Amino acid sequence: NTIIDWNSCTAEQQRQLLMRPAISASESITRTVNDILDNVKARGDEALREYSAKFDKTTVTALKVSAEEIAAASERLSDELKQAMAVAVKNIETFHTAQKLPPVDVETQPGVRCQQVTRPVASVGLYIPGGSAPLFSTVLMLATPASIAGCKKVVLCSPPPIADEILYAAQLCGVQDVFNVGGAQAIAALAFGTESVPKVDKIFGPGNAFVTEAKRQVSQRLDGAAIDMPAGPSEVLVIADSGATPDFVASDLLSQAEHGPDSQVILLTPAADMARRVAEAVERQLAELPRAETARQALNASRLIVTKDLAQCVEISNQYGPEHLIIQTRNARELVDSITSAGSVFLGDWSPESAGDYASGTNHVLPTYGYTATCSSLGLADFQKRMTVQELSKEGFSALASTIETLAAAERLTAHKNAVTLRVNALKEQA
Amino acid sequence: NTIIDWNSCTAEQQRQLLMRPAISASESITRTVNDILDNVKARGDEALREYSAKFDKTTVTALKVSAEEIAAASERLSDELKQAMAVAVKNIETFHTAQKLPPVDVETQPGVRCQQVTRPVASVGLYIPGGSAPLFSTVLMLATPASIAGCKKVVLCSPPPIADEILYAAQLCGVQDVFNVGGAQAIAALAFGTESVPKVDKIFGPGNAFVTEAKRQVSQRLDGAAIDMPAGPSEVLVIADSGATPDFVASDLLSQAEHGPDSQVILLTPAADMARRVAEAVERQLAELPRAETARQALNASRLIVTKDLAQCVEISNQYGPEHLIIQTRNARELVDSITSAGSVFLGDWSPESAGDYASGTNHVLPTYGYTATCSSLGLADFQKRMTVQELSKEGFSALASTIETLAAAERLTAHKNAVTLRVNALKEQA
Repeated sequence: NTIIDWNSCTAEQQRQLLMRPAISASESITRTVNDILDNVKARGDEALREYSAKFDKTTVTALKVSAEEIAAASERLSDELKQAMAVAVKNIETFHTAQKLPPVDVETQPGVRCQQVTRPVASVGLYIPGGSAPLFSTVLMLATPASIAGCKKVVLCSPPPIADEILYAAQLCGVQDVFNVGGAQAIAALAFGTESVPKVDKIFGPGNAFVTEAKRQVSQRLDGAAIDMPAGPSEVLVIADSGATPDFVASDLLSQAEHGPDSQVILLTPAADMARRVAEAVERQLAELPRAETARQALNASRLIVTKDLAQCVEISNQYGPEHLIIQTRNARELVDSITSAGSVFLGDWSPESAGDYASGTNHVLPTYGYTATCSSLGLADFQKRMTVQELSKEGFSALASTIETLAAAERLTAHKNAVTLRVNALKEQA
Repeated sequence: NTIIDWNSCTAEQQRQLLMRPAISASESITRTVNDILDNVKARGDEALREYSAKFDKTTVTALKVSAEEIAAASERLSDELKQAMAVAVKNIETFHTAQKLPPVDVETQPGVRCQQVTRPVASVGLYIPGGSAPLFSTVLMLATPASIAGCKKVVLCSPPPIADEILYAAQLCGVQDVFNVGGAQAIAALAFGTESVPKVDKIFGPGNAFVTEAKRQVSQRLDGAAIDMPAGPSEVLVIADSGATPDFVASDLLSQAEHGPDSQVILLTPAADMARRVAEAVERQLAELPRAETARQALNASRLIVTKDLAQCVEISNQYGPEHLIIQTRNARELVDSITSAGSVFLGDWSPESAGDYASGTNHVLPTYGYTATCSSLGLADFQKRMTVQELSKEGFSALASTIETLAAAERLTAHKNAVTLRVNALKEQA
């Protein structure tokens, strides 16, 4: 609860206020993660079961959860929960289906036909964390687009025992195989494959430090697999004007704060009275949270910044590029065209972060830690690839032949040039 | 050494024929490059000039190429060459402009508006190698989509002295700044920024072992920059049936072979007679190449494979996922629907690889070394980001509230749930 007046700040203080946590990729975390990966690649299920005996100690037998276990889990859930997941899946499906790239098919010049088509990533592995609270919503976010893309194989790993909600979500979204393996070992299992877990082309979904280091390592190994995106501390940046409701602002700052102790929570507002009221609201609301140590920790790094005007709020946000940008201003919609970097944007007073995290239809797997500079929100595109196709007719080729010969010759690529000459001469003979 | 009959091979030999040689990198190069990157970030232009002094005959002075130097270079080029580059850029521009994503704007349910909009990557840097032969075509392939995407800053680095062709291509495509810096130092200057070189968000363009290692390193450093794609040996796979012309097939195999000594060159054909005729044509054409040493080297790893039929050719190619796929068969277009993995596909007798490398309009920067499994041909998308936006109206929020509360409660994310309750209660108070 200490308001920062942006324009009273020296230039240095301003730079420091927008910095992100320095990375602490423990050489021990990298060492442990590397031994885990090598071990899993070298010994498969044997190594997996060993880690099962140590960590979380659940003594796994069959890595694959059976259809019977999934059916039993599904029967235990309430109809209220099942129906809410269905609303969410429907909206997530609607939004992601609308992302299908329309056909690209054009003749750049007569007889020179260029196309861009799409093909699904053949095999994808989804990761879901464990813990006492089940993060089943991520299953909906990952499995739905994979399904829409037409991915042939879709599997999922989560630390055992896997919660009923996660099993039901997986079945609901067509996940084919669910495996009792978590952490770095799960990522290694998906990247290299084992006797039970298939080697997949791409791995999706965030996790703890070990999971993050694992996804990092396998993405760089030739014998590994591609990953959806780099990771880092999560972030929320709320822009609030004088007409905002302090409790609504506070509720979103706390929604982000409970995500993890390293979460970055930032408010930008042109009114000191708004910052003060939000600070008070945050304090009152925090007092009502039962599991609040995580949020309390994240709030230690929060910044409630008073700017001189809305223009400065936009300028600061664009420089930062927040994972989640929440615009609680009376002209939110009008500001969208000016936002140049953010993972997901929430507009107005009735678009809580919670709406996007669970059921509006947008994806909650987003770039953070500054990766918004070049990465996008997870979407259909991440489960597919663009393939180029071209066909030149005799006429098209003939019209472009001299141009190609000239360019190849200037680059001194003789074989490239001769590929054209051979064809030009064959066409002359047949004319 | 000559013709491989696929079905005569053992299952193990078949798997080996589709493998890619694996080579990573020497500790020596990794060290050398890490030191260059650290020195450039720490000491800027001073470090760049020190590097230049050690390698160039004449130490670099102005790091930025002047408008005058660019103008003098343009004046020396022939009208023929300038006209050829204009045709190429026009076609590249047409195909890439056709890749613009249409608007994604949908109400998943009444009052719940979700959109996906695009924003450009703000600053991009392009790297172009030097050498005796000017590889200026890559400038057209990179700078054109950057312009279409609306990237605010587009700069280029190339080892001095930079050939007139590269300078003209840069100016033609709107590159703002061109810098006299090459190798790993250039990659570091773009990734970190120096007094003269702007720090860019993403770096495009392939290069030698040092450039490749520098791109790998900066892509993994939080203080670095993103890169277009991982690198590796290039590849061509031609599927040819009995109606193909041996010299045309051979010309495309040699076009790829001259790209580099590590290029993978593969022919799949149902006809042993075709394979023999192609092998002979390759030998005869190779003899006419001025500087055939690189092509000869790549050809030692070539595989001319005879299959049972075209369906088997498709099965093999799909398992491999070639960078470039050339289909010289009667019904080439019909086979495309069954192709599941390939960077760029060329159809029929008049679609030489050279056409796509230079002027049909498709991009020649493509995934290889197996990255076709999840990566796409470079396109407009690589110069931009997808950003999602959502706005719920009072009505839309009210209709979705219970669903969000249910899901948040099930995940035990109390703040996420309270964010909803606070708004529901505010609305009741209002009416």
